[PDB]
This record gives sequence, structure tokens and C-alpha cells, in this order.
Amino acid sequence: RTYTKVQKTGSVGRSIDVTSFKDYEELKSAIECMFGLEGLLTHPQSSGWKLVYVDYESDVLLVGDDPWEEFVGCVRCIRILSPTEVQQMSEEGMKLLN
Amino acid sequence: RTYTKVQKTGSVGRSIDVTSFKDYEELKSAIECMFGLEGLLTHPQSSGWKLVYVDYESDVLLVGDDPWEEFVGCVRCIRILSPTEVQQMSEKLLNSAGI
Repeated sequence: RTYTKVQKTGSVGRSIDVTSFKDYEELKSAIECMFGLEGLLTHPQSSGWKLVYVDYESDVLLVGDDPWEEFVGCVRCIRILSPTEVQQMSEEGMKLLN
Repeated sequence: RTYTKVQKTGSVGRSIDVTSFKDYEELKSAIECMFGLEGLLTHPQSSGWKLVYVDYESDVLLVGDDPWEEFVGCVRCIRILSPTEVQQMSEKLLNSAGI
């Protein structure tokens, strides 16, 4: 498997060549157009939506933080989290702790 | 690997350039903003929140004891520990290996 999975709960998932996009602006925009989320993954100051990824160590990390070259190497799969899923994640951490 | 992971249970992880900070006060403030914990890791006495890290030798250690220069090259990842997670760390493997 050369292609990376892009998933959104309730949508049919997709597979992309992350490396073919050469930056996060290009990546994020393409993903927003694919799932009909125009402006939501490219505005952290207004939107509660997160574009996350699972890496080689199975860690859920936010897309954007790392140098692109590192990212392209670590990335195992991508997921779009809605403001609701982010709170569902928080509550599941509380379930884990209790 | 060049940036350091910052993690919190029930939260989406992050990655920071540890070197882009002059001191621990700066490191702690950035992490607090990123995870919405303003004043929890800086004043720990009244919070119980611990900012831990994993060094090159795979050891879990409290962030802030070592000279900043030393820390910078030893850190592998940072983890934010909530007061509950702290209590849970004591709990069972010693009784497993013993028996």
C-alpha cells in the first residue's frame, strides 16, 4: 500500500498519494473539496474541525505541525474530525481513565 | 524525526520544535496554549498536573529538573499528565513479575 487513506465518519473514504501534493495548503484544500468541507480544515481560529493523522507509532497527531518531508514519511492514514468527534475523543479518554 | 510530540490522553497530539524555545517557562506556556491548560503546568503545586517527558534512554522524567541545554538534546517526547493519570501510574506489574 503506497496510498494513504482519508476518512470522515458517515462518508465513503478515499486514498491519496500524499507526496503528490507538495505542501499542507494543497493537501488540506484537496481534502476539503473531496468531502465538501470548504474552509473548515483551513481556518483554526473559526472552525472546530480537525484534520488529523495516525503515524508509524500509532499516534493521532494534527496535520500541519511537522516539516512536510518528515510528515510524508510518518503518515499512515488521515482522518477528518468534526467538533462533535473531538469531544467524543475527550470523553473516551475519560472512559479509559475510569 | 526533528520535532518533539506533545501528548494528552483524549486529545489530538502535537509536534513542537523544542529548540525554538529559550527556556522551560516558554516551553510550558506554548504547551498550555496548544491544549488549553493556561496556568496548569506553570504553577503545579495548586494544579497536580505534571508535564513529563521520555528521554533517549526510554526513561519517564519530570520536565524542568535538568539544565535546558541538556534537556533539549535528551527529550524524545513530552506528555501532559492529568491528576487522575498520575494516581493510575502506581497501579500491579511488580506483583505479576513477583508471582
